[PDB]
Amino acid sequence: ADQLTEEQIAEFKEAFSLFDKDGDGTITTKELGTVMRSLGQNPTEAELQDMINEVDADGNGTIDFPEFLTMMARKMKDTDSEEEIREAFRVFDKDGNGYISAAELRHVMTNLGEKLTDEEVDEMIREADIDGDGQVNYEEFVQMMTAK
Amino acid sequence: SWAQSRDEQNLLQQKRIWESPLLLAAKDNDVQALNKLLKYEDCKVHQRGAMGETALHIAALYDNLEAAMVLMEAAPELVFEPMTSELYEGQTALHIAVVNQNMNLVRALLARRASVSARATGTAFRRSPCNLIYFGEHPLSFAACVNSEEIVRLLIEHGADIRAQDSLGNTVLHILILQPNKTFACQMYNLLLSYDRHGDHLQPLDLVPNHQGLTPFKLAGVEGNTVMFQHLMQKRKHTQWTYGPLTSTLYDLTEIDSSGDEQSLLELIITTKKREARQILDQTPVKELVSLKWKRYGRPYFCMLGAIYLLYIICFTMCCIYRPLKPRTNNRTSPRDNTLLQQKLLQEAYMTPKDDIRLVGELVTVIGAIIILLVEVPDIFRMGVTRFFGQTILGGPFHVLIITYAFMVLVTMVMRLISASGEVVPMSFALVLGWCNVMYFARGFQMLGPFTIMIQKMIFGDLMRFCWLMAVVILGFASAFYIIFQTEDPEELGHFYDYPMALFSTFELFLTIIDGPANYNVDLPFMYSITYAAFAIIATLLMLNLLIAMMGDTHWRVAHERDELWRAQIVATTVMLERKLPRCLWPRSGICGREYGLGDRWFLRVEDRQDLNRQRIQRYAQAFHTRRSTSRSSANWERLRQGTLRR
Amino acid sequence: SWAQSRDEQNLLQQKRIWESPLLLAAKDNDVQALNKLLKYEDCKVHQRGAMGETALHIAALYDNLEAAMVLMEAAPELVFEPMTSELYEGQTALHIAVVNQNMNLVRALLARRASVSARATGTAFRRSPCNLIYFGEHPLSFAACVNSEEIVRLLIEHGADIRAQDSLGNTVLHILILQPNKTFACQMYNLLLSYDRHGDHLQPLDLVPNHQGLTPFKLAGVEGNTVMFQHLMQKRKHTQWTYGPLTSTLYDLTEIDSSGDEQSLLELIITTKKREARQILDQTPVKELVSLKWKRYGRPYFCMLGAIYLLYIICFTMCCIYRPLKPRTNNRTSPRDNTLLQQKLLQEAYMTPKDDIRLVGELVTVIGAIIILLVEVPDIFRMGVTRFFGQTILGGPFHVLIITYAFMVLVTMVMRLISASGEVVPMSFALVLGWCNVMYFARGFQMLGPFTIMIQKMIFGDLMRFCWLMAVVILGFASAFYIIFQTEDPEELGHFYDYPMALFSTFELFLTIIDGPANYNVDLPFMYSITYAAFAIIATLLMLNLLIAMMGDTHWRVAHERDELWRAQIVATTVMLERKLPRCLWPRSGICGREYGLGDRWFLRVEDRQDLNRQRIQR
Ligand SMILES: [Ca+2]
Ligand SMILES: [Ca+2]
Ligand SMILES: [Ca+2]
Ligand SMILES: [Ca+2]
Ligand SMILES: [Ca+2]
Repeated sequence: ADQLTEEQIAEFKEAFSLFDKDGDGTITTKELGTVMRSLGQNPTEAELQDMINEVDADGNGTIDFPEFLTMMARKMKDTDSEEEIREAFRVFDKDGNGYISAAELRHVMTNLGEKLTDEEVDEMIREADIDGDGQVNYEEFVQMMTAK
Repeated sequence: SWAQSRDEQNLLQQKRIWESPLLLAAKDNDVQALNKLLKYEDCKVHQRGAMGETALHIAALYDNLEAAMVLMEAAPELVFEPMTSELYEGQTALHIAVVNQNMNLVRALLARRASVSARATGTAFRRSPCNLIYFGEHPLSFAACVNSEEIVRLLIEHGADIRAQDSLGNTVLHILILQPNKTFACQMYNLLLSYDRHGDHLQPLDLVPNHQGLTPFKLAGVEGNTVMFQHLMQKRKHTQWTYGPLTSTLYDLTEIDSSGDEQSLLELIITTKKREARQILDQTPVKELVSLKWKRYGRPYFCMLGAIYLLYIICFTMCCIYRPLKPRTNNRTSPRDNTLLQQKLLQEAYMTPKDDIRLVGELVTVIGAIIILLVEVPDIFRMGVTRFFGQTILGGPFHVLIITYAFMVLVTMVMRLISASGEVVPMSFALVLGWCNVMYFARGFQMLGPFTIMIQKMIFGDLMRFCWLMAVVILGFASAFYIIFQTEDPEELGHFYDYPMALFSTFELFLTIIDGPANYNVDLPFMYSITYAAFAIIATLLMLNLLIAMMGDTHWRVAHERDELWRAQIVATTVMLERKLPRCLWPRSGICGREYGLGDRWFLRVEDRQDLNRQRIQRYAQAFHTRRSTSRSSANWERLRQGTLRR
Repeated sequence: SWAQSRDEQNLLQQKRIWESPLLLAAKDNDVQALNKLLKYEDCKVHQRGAMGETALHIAALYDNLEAAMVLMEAAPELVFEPMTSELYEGQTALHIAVVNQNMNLVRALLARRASVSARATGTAFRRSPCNLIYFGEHPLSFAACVNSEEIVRLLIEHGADIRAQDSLGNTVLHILILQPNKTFACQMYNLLLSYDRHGDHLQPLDLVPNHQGLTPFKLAGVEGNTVMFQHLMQKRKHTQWTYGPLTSTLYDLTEIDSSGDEQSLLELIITTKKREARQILDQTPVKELVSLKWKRYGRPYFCMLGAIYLLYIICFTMCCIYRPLKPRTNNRTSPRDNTLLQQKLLQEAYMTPKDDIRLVGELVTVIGAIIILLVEVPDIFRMGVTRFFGQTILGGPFHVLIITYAFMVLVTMVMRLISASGEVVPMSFALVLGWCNVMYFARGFQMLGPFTIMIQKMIFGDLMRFCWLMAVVILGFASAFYIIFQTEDPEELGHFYDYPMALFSTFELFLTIIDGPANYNVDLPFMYSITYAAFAIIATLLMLNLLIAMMGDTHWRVAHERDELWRAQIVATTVMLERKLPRCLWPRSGICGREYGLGDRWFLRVEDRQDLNRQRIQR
């Protein structure tokens, strides 16, 4: 993780929080095991340490968020590098949480005007949201920007 | 005037560079010039700059590595030399190379046994809206904000403690909350706590107050750094079992209750001025809390409180409409029928069994008015005058009406004891302000009173700025009418027989109230028709209908930032009701501890249902894995696109 | 019929090609036609077209390379030949090859010793909204606007200067501002400066004024070409040290103040007519300037000035409401009680100590009335009359109200020296327009007065085009009522006793002011009831309530274009106040120079934060 952007931290931190089931800040064999075999399959509980000790940099038996972050640095995001969508997201995002929300996008459009109805804002977000949390990523926002 | 003297000193610096042979050769890396000038001649290198520089400072400030390395041989001591005076006091060159995010000169400077304990007590380093930064004091704190990890790490390995404090008493942690780049500084906060390996017996660095007594937990709540507030919440929640899609954690609930004297979150939330600090009430352990404080134990004492106020005012009006009255005394209407009045107010007549009933209720209003002042003795004596206005605007902007209600009741209690004549003029103000003061309870009784916020929000601002442009157009035209009907006999058209009523007369034409003066039987002068139609076309056709449209647009710019004001005002109503009410009823909220073997901390549990989000969790698992109105909505995205794009 | 003759001539061009055997063979690349027709016969090839053509022009115009090469042999001299008259004057065939952006005919033509200084002085090239383009006069300027580098480099290398001027005196630099394509012509501006090799004693090409005296910096400020304004600013700012996320810049402040008599930027901006030029005031070295000239040094002199006018009007009304009056003289009420009035205006009575005080304040208003006039004498003796209306509309459209205030004060001064009868009518206009004129200061006190922009924006337009559709529906209906109560005794229903008041009577009903006529005791005629019901459901339910919604719509199409008007108007309040006020107070702003040995120019400085993620993405 030589250089990253704020969004890339913030979304991966949401990933790490979603992946860490007990919120201890670490990842153990029991934790990674169940959520992986929640998704249909089942690794045979030997791949799990082979998952961790492949990536555990200090060998403490846990995966802290920096080890989690440098793993995603090797599973790096694609070549979507710009400058204006970067600037467009800062003007939109008031608190700078990295996730432009419903009421924020209502707020910015209100200062431009055009009187969006509450249902009409929900039609904007639900189509733009790829994974389905009702919030737009930085990665999701550029796909509405470039082409349809 | 103050900003120019700062600026003039800055241009005063550059002339010293452009005249010195040394420092101009130090601004560039003119090593050929720098070699010959130093070793040959006999000149000291203690040439102070205009803001008190040294030549060693300049190479760092214009980020020039190879020049200052030559300076180390000639100058063994100027690393130890701070800067001189009044803007950059004590700023050594170790600070400046850190601010440039590297020079690998921190290698060389710490090779020259440079102190890491210097303090930058200068003017332009203090927290102020004049400055544009706030880096604190110590070089450890300067490396904290530019987010350079190995530069931080190198400094711990040379004996730099983490418990330095500024003049405010802030630690290095408190600096990080105030930095504007939020999530990109969230990572540093975990990094520094890892170097609390020596658990000190005082407190483990996360509890240290400032000079105004604030934890770093509370400090984010004051400034609304929600993302940092989200992160510090993580170390306090304590999760129990999980059940499929269900999860039952257990929140900490210690520094967010009104138990201690510190007041601990909620009074500190409502007493700020910042708008973005109100946002914290959406976050998860707080929004759930005050709902439990309101629906249980908050609402029913509040509604039962206000009904006692309702029977108070009703009891006042009954002892208002019954007053001791005589017929008009012996003086007849001595002005020629321009003086019709008929009672003049009985003097000392109580000798009736009926008025003893009136004697009862008239005392009770006096008794209650004393109690209102007794609540408001300490409030005015402690919370300043302008400090009271800071309390005022957000959630309590009535609070003087209930004071002035207590004046006028005490005036009319005085006024009948001396028994002077003018007793009606307090009785007006003591009546309308009483019934208006029941609108304080519009917050309660349902969410069918956020109007009283908007009618506050709009009576200032909009109506206030509209009042002046009334008050001058009316001031000419009322003065215009007095000139033209000066000549006339006011037995017809008695609007305008004198000047001070003519303003009041004109005021009713402006709001389409009075009939509009016309006689149709006696000819009125020929300047009236030109002036009056010109008055009508502005006042009730241009100006007044402009008010509605100007009221129209301002209704829905604040449609969203109204509803959260209502939910904010309940919390402010809640705590004030708690503080001035004793216990042995509506107990200290949440569930008590240490019967369950946990400790004196008190808790509440929250159940919630997550989701699965199957399409996002595949790509993270494969990162582990080894070797309608659609066209309407998309046009708005196009409208979002075309308005933003370059133009 | 001006533009019709242009189309009339243009079809006549084609027919000559349709009938000349050479020229139609010149339009196509019929080589063997041009092989056979030229060398064999003995015909003169100097056949001019309908608007003055040659054979070489048509081959150039219909992009025909190989036909032109065959024309090189038979025509040693048609290279030097220009086109004839009145729309395309002097446009030689060198120009037309450049407009088609290359043909490598420039290769051929400069091999054929073609001159590069022939000036196209024709009609269809002058700057006008009639033509759809503007390309200057010189063939270098033709290559510059189409953004073709290698042609430009070629033209310098054969002896073309870069300092030619048009009829308007415009350089080739000035032409690049007026192009509609902004960013794709910004690159050319850097390129031509690289060929300014001769350090000239006169000026280094960037300071050359036109016939109305404009540097290319200032002209870009006039036309609102923001991106061009942003890029030319770059050569004048001078950066000092940088410190982490801080930056200490130092803007130049030379041609943007009101120091010289040229006035150089700011009077030029507010006196534009174009809308987009007001956008320049948001750029960084300018917005910082006027905010300093207003927060300091502008606001207290303005508010102290507006307090003085407030004490003036009070002194006027005090000497207005006390007038020399008497009871009615010997003429009793001669009409039968339709003549109630009672005072009639004293003649030459002054002999009280009270009137001495009234004499004092009356002279105060008169002396003040002269002062208003003598300020406005040099104003409209120079700035035309409709030219003053171009000054008027933007931020100072009162400026005749304070003039017509002064005439009404003079007439009532003339009136009481004559001691004539009707002295109440000049006092009327001098009293409304006095108090209405204090609304001029609504720019001040805070941003709690941009109403005076919006109420101006709405009393014109919106009310004004609504006023006629009032003024006819009232005009029938009032005339309808004068017939319908012609029969009746006006002792009851005195609304309509005669036609002239019956208009004004009806006018009170249209705005819902008068109470509406009814008697209930005398049966009023049976056609009134249908007609008056038809009046209400148009006027006070359809017609008037339409105006609120029509007002309601137009309030928020001007949401954004209201706030920038207000900050624009402060600038107009600023510089006018600076121009008429002498010095030794609130000096030429910014930091003085040449004490630091830096120059006679004066400067100012700005710090900021880079927001270093932009530094961090800079990979
Ligand atoms: Ca985990
Ligand atoms: Ca680990
Ligand atoms: Ca957000
Ligand atoms: Ca999403
Ligand atoms: Ca009425």
